[PDB]
Amino acid sequence: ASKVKQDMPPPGGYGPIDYKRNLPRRGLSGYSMFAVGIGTLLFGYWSMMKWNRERRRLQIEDFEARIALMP
Amino acid sequence: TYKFVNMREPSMDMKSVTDRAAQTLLWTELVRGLGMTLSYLFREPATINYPFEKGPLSP
Ligand SMILES: CCCCCCCC/C=C\CCCCCCCC(=O)O[C@H](COC(=O)CCCCCCC/C=C/CCCCCCCC)COP(=O)(O)OCCN
Repeated sequence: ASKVKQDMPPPGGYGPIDYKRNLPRRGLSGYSMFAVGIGTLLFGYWSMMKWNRERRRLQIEDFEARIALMP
Repeated sequence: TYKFVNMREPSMDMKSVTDRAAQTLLWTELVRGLGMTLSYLFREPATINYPFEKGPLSP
C-alpha cells in the first residue's frame, strides 16, 4: 500500500515572492542640509574670530617683550 | 505586456529642485553607497574554512 511520492509544492502553494524594487527615500531635505552646513560654518567662523584676536594680542605681548630686551 | 525602465521626468517644484541641488552639492547617493558597503562590512563572511570544511554535495 504505497502511494506515488514526488517533489511537489505544498498544499496551497508557496508564499508570495517579492520581486519589485525597494529603494527607499531615507533622507532629509535640501533646505535642512544646507541649514546645517551654514550653521556649522557660522559657529566655526565665530570661534576662529575670537581665537585669532586672542592670538594677535599674544603676538603683541611677545613683540613688546622683545622690544624691551632689544637695547 | 511590457514596462519602461527609464521613462520618468523629474518634478520641477522648488522643493524638488533644491533637493536635487543638495544631492549634487552634497554627495547623498555616494554616501548611501558607502553605507551599503559598511553594512556588508559588519555582516558575517560566507567563506568556508577549506580544507577543514567542505561545500555541500549530493548523491
Ligand atoms: C555664510 C556664507 C558661507 C559661504 C560658503 C557657502 C558654501 C556652502 C554651500 C556650498 C558647498 C558645496 C560643496 C562643495 C563641493 C561640491 C563638489 C561638486 O561639485 O559636486 C559634484 C562633484 O563631486 C563629485 O562628483 C564627487 C566624485 C568623487 C566621489 C568619490 C569619493 C566621495 C565619497 C567620499 C565622501 C568624502 C567626504 C569628505 C570628508 C573630508 C574629510 C577631511 C558635482 O559634479 P556633477 O554631479 O558630476 O555635476 C556637475 C556638472 N553637471
